[PDB]
This record gives sequence, C-alpha cells and structure tokens, in this order.
Amino acid sequence: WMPAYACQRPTPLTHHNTGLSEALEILAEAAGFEGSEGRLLTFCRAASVLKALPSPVTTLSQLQGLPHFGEHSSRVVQELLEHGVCEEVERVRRSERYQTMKLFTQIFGVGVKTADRWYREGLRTLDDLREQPQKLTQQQKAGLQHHQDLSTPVLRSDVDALQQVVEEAVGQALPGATVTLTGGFRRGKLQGHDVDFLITHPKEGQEAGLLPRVMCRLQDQGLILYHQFERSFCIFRLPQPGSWKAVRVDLVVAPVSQFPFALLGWTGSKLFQRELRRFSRKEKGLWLNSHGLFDPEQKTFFQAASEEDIFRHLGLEYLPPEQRNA
DNA sequence: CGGCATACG
DNA sequence: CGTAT
DNA sequence: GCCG
Ligand SMILES: [Mn+2]
Ligand SMILES: [Mn+2]
Ligand SMILES: [Mn+2]
Ligand SMILES: [Mn+2]
Ligand SMILES: [Mn+2]
Ligand SMILES: [Mn+2]
Ligand SMILES: [Mn+2]
Ligand code: NA
Repeated sequence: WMPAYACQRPTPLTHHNTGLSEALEILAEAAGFEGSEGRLLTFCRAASVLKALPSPVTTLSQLQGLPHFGEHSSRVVQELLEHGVCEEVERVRRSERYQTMKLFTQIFGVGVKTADRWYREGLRTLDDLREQPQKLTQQQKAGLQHHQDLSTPVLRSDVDALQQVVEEAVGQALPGATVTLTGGFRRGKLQGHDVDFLITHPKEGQEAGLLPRVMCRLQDQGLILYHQFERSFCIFRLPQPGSWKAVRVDLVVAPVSQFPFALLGWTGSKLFQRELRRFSRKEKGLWLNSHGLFDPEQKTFFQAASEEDIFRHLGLEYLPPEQRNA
C-alpha cells in the first residue's frame, strides 16, 4: 500500500494534509530540542507519510496500516480531527522552552547544544545574547548581527540574481566550471531560508582548489558579509531596491565523477536523504553518501553518470526533485 | 531489543 | 562544537 | 516513537 521509506514514494511540495503534518512536525522539532533523535525521526516520518497521501485524512480509520502511525501520532491526528487542535501540540507551542530553543537554534552558529546551555543559564532573548558578546563565536556574532535579514524568506527572484553573480566569479576562477542550483529551490520551493549551489567542472580534477578562488573573487567584489575546502557557508550581500539584504548561500564543489551523488544529496529533502541512505544500507547493503555509493562486499564504488543511475542501482523508481519533498 | 544518515568546517 | 541536504 |  504505502511503503515504509520516504524514498519509496513521491512526496510533492504541496499536499492534502498540511495541518496534520505541521502539527506532527511541531512534536518532531520539540523532540529534537530535548535530544530525542528517535522520537524526532518518527514524528518526521509520520508527517511525511501524510504529505504523500492522495487526499485528506478525515477519519481515524484511514490511518490503519499507515507506516509510522502508532498510539501517539494517531492520538495527535484524532484530536485534530475531532477538535481542530491537539492539546499536546498547543502546550509545546506556547512553552517558554520551545519558543526559546526555536529562537536560539535558528541563529546561524547556534545548535541545540548551545541553545540548551544558554537556556539553562537563564538566557531567553536575542538581546540577552547581545549583552555578553564575549562568549560568542565569530560565526554566532555574524548570525546574530544578520539575524533579522536571515529570518526573511529568500524569493525565487533573489535566486536568479545570486546565481548570475556566482557564475561570474566561478567563470573567472576556472573557465568551464558550472553552477547548479540545489536544495529546496531545486525541489520547486518558491521561497527558502538560503540558497544552495553545486559547482563542478567537466574535466575530472580541474575542480581541485576551486572554492578558495571563488571565495576570494566574491569577496573582492564586496559581496561576502561572512565566510569561514569544498563547502563554504556564506552570508551574501544581495542588492535590494535602494539597498540590500543579507542572504545565506552555500557553495559546494564536487568532482564530476561525484557530481550525481552530490546533486542528489544537496537536493534533499533532509528527511528524503536520511531515508534514502537508511534504505540503501538496511535494505540493499550499500553505503550511500554525497560522494558515492559503496558496496562493502565487493569493496567497490558505483559509477554514476546521473541521479537516474543512482535510483536504478538502489532498485528504486526514479523520483524527480519536486517529488523528494519528504 | 537496537537502530535511527552521513558527511565537512 | 558548528554547518549541510 | 515506531519498526522489524
Ligand atoms: Mn506517547
Ligand atoms: Mn476528544
Ligand atoms: Mn537550502
Ligand atoms: Mn543551505
Ligand atoms: Mn570531499
Ligand atoms: Mn530500546
Ligand atoms: Mn535546510
Ligand atoms: Na543554528
């Protein structure tokens, strides 16, 4: 009926159970804030199952037989179906712990562990953090300074402009190098939190050394508000009407031999890639990452020329990016 | 009961 | 520890 | 939290 792994089923960007999945993703997020990766995963997977359904869930019986729905996620849905709200979800929403961990972890440079420590120290607001900047990393100082712009959704119109400037710098750093839009925008999102790009070159090995050359050129054009190799987590200065705004941009380089694996990995979703790697290992005995796919019996790597190759080597029906919105 | 994706900066 | 999908 |  409904397969158990998210990589076994199309998941479109918009769907027929938005309210139910949003509620389960609250509980998933809260689990993460408490360090319960297992519960986070189950709530994420249950949410994604609903995203993959062809019509709205209207009755509790429609959950029977759906993978990843047990006592807890079913009770959440039952309450939403009966009352329009789930008391547990609402308790989380308005809890000081949830609101503060959400606020802190959304800072670039701050993870659950840092947020939790700050919470235990009594800190609650961004200005609480600004008062004692001696305890911040440079990365967190950047995330905090730019927090307001970074909280503003990036639009598809912003993306085309950014891509043009990235290509200009990439073309100077290495003629022939290519830039591919990845992440959520490649899955069809109309807005996002950041922009993800994958860079390669058709001649294996020519991409070596490329990212520092790209970064130096962007920085010389005055476009880099912050940066820290093959992955660069930047804050770009993006022109705006009569001004500009800070935007998070990720630049990644891969040799062309690895490009299909890095495209697949950086196109996501996060849950899709976790499920795909889990499927690969547990069902097929193969080890998948954004560099390659390894058979640990033969001790060999699978050559891929396309994402389609990778799906085929895993025995999965091909899913375009717009159906990977798990 | 063990497992829960797998990297890089 | 942070970051990424 | 759920699965196999
Ligand atoms: Mn429970
Ligand atoms: Mn009731
Ligand atoms: Mn992204
Ligand atoms: Mn990103
Ligand atoms: Mn590498
Ligand atoms: Mn256990
Ligand atoms: Mn993301
Ligand atoms: Na963060």
